[PDB]
Amino acid sequence: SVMEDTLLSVLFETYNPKVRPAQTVGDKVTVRVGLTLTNLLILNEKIEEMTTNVFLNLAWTDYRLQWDPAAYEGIKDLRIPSSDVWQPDIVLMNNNDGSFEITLH
Amino acid sequence: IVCHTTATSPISAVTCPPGENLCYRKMWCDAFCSSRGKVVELGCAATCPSKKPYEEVTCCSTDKCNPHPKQRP
Amino acid sequence: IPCLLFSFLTGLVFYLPTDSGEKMTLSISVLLSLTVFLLVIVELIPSTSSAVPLIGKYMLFTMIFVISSIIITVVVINTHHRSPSTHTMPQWVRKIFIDTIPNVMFFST
Amino acid sequence: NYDANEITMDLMTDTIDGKDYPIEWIIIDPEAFTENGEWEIIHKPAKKNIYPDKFPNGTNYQDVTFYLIIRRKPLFYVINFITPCVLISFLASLAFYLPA
Amino acid sequence: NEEERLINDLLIVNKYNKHVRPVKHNNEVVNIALSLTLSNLISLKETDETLTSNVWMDHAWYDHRLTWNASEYSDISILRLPPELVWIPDIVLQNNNDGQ
Ligand SMILES: *[C@@H]1O[C@H](CO)[C@@H](O[C@@H]2O[C@H](CO)[C@@H](O[C@@H]3O[C@H](CO[C@H]4O[C@H](CO[C@H]5O[C@H](CO)[C@@H](O)[C@H](O)[C@@H]5O[C@H]5O[C@H](CO)[C@@H](O)[C@H](O)[C@@H]5O)[C@@H](O)[C@H](O[C@H]5O[C@H](CO)[C@@H](O)[C@H](O)[C@@H]5O)[C@@H]4O)[C@@H](O)[C@H](O[C@H]4O[C@H](CO)[C@@H](O)[C@H](O)[C@@H]4O[C@H]4O[C@H](CO)[C@@H](O)[C@H](O)[C@@H]4O[C@H]4O[C@H](CO)[C@@H](O)[C@H](O)[C@@H]4O)[C@@H]3O)[C@H](O)[C@H]2NC(C)=O)[C@H](O)[C@H]1NC(C)=O
Ligand SMILES: *[C@@H]1O[C@H](CO)[C@@H](O)[C@H](O)[C@H]1NC(C)=O
Ligand SMILES: *[C@@H]1O[C@H](CO)[C@@H](O)[C@H](O)[C@H]1NC(C)=O
Repeated sequence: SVMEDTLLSVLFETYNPKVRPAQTVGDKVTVRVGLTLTNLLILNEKIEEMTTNVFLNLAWTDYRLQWDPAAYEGIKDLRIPSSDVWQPDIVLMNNNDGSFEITLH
Repeated sequence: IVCHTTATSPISAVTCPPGENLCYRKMWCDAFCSSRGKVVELGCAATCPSKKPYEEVTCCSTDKCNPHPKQRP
Repeated sequence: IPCLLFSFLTGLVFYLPTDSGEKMTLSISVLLSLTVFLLVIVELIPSTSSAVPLIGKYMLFTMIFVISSIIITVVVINTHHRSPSTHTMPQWVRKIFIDTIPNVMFFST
Repeated sequence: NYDANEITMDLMTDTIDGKDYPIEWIIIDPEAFTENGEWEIIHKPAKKNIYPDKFPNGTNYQDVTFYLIIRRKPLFYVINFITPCVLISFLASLAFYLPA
Repeated sequence: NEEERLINDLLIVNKYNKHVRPVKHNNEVVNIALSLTLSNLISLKETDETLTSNVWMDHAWYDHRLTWNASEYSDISILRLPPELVWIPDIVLQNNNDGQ
């Protein structure tokens, strides 16, 4: 889609994903953290470990990813690789392995 | 007798040895039957080869009965 | 090799007289040892169900051998303590086991 | 990565007699398949599943699922677990023929 | 080599983006047909409650951006391209035990 390419080129000209979105210095970003459990696999008691397959449900607002859909053929929503936007480092702290971050991006 | 055989690359028309006066054609669907179609084995046989639930055997005694389905005998 | 030992002992219980209350002890302990050996076999042998291996046939053979030995041991023990007050020896029992067989038993003494 | 309004997961189609038919099964080469030594495959369906409780916007409205109904080959256990225990319990029963 | 010219005229010249669905308008759907071939069934460990399988996913979809008139080029009837250059539907096993 040519409007999608144009819109992505626009949004991500000067957009840096290392930068936390604060339209005004001092603002806080509001992140909503939910969890969808898909399976409780194992609760091995010999090592005190708990294995789950879960979807995290994160939501936040990046003031930089805004646009008028009337200017882009009514595109009201985009699916963008996670590596291209700023995302908070929401991780499992109480892991027993060393895998803080998610698996499927 | 003259048969088509897949024992040569490309497929060639050859003269069977003594005892093999039959032209055969096995065809069965493998993992790629959707994209590539059925497998195709061709050649000469003395006794007509055995058939299995998934195989589909054509068997002749004439010359060049056994072309690849994209060809004419 | 352990299966060989167990099969030999299984055949061996039959030289033990019932006077010693140890025929069942011996046979059943051979059986217990063979069950523990089945336990190790399950750890050293493939757990596949495509076919019975040769070791598996041999193991089943020695187990059936031990068990048949135990059964016939019980029958022998009962034939031993078979009181006249309740059972009377028939004709075939004192004809085969007392008048024919002891005469064709050269390794007996 | 996309919702059902952006991509549509379907099953592959095929042809036999000039007609298109979907591949509603797992494909298994009948010659190159080495059967597992413990499990036999009875059925092998494939389904496209839609969850209408969910909305098409969203990644939970779609599913292509491949099912394996597999039967166990009961020989290792019959030869190493069931038969010996059955016969040993029969021994226990026969213990009643043993004089005190 | 005709392929060198073509694979340029498709990916670089025409500014092909692999992070964009192959749709002219962002209201059409990309139909992805996927089958499954079972190469071999490795295990069904009952203790870990995990099926281990070797499968071949067979995707099929249309990308209007990967089009060409074969006579304009030489009669190139087919092309092989690494999926790190073209748009790929990341269709994943959701009911996986490992993180795979
Ligand atoms: C363990 O498990 C294993 C897997 O599970 C299992 O493997 C199987 O073993 C058997 C036996 O070892 C294999 O069967 C053989 O397969 C061969 C390969 O078939 C492929 O290639 C031939 C073409 O062969 C030519 O080219 C190849 C490759 O370039 C060369 O390697 C060959 O030497 C030969 O080259 C000559 O010809 C070329 C021109 O073509 C020249 O350029 C070159 O200079 C040489 O002159 C194809 O025809 C085959 O296609 C057919 O089969 C495929 C599927 O396999 C089909 O899809 C296809 O449609 C065709 O039907 C295939 O692509 C065969 O060559 C070999 O054939 C001989 O044996 C069979 C019967 O056994 C005869 O019918 C046949 O006529 C051949 O007999 C000749 O050769 C044998 C020795 O090979 C002689 O003993 C015999 O006297 C006769 O001799 C004449 O020709 C010889 C040349 O072959 C020549 O040297 C002699 O001097 C003489 O003049 C046979 O079918 C099987 O493939 C294995 N399977 C797998 C998966 O690996 C293994 O057995 C298991 N083991 C145990 C213990 O369980
Ligand atoms: C998805 O569709 C439902 C039903 O129309 C709607 O309530 C919801 O807001 C939609 N979600 C988004 C992100 O547009
Ligand atoms: C492909 O190119 C040839 C060469 O100009 C032309 O004749 C033909 O019409 C073209 N086909 C299409 C479908 O554009």
